[PDB]
Formats: sequence, structure tokens, C-alpha cells
Amino acid sequence: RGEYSVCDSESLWVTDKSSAIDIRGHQVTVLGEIKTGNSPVKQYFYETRCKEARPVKNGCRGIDDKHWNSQCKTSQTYVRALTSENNKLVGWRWIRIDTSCVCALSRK
Amino acid sequence: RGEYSVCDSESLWVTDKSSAIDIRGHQVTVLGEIKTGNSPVKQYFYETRCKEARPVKNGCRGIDDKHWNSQCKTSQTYVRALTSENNKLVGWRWIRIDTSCVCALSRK
Repeated sequence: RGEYSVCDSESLWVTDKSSAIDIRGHQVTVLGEIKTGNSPVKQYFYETRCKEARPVKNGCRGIDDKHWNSQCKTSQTYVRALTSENNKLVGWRWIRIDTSCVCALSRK
Repeated sequence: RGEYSVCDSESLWVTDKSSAIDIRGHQVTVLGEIKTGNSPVKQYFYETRCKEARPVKNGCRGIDDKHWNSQCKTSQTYVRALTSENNKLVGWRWIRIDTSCVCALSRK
């Protein structure tokens, strides 16, 4: 996979996540825990983002300079989370979360 | 983000996932459902992979030809899943899952 890759990134374990955006676009609260009838489990996330928009002054690494215009951007994906709205009723919802670092191309 | 991007990909909702590899490397079973004491919720996944290893005969799009050697590869990340081993005891474990399509660079 893109170890060195065209764009550099970082992966980390997020443990504080308390709110987030829905697949519907809503801003919801993310619970700190999960379960019942057994010991409780913590709700955390494995996320990965870009280090910086341009590993090379031009843009992403390994590009055509003249023929292109680039930039590294962090992409999100959907993951299910135990969430709440208003804090009232709790349930599972798809929330957006950083998951990779992609190289976006342009022309001119 | 990488709409057109250097590598093309596809995102889909996976509903049949029945087994998977751990952060520990174990092959575990993924449950079809989640919850208790309330109506049950289905366990599915939002995954994204590459269309094909090389959008351009050379490799990824927007590369330096002579100065580089590339290829698009699909990357996985960790997501929590209600899993079981042997099918005996059930619980939450981090499982590997396709989450993006990255461009890997070489030299020569």
C-alpha cells in the first residue's frame, strides 16, 4: 500500500470523540461507552489523516509538474457509532470520520 | 478530496460479512446483528476499494513516468465489530476492512 506513497499520513486512536456529523448531515453526540448486562466497553476510533497538504512544495509526490496541479487531502468514510441527539434517545448511526489521505489532481 | 484523483475507487455497503482478520491477526467471525432489549440492528459495513491497480497503463494518474514507478493499491483500516471466535463468546474487536485506494510509488 502507500507506505512512502504519494501523500504522507498519520494514524491514531481517537478516544475523546464527543460529537460528529451524520450521513444525514446532522451534528450528533458520540457516546463514550457501549453495552449493558456485562462490563462496559469504551467507544474509540481508529482514524487516519494527512500530515500536510503538500509533502513536496509543488503538491503530492511523483507528479508531472507541467501537466498537472495537485494537493493531498484527507478523506472521510462512514463508520457506525453509538450516538445520541439532544442527548435524549441513543442509537447506531453512520458518522463521518477521517480514514485516509488522498492526492487530488487538477490541470489548467 | 480525490474525486477524479490519482487512483479510482468504489464505495459500497457490505451486508454479508461473516468472517474477518483481527488487529491480532486472528480470523474471526463477524455477527450479522447487534443489540438486545430493543429491536435488533443489522451489522453492515461501508467499504471502499480500488477499481483496478492501474487507471493508466503506466500506473496511477499524474505520475512522472521516468522518475517513478507506481501502482494503485487498496488500503485497509480498523473498525470495531461485534465478533465471535469459534462462535462461542461474542464481543467487540478491531477488524481490518478496505477503506481507500492509495497510489504506491517506486523508483529504480
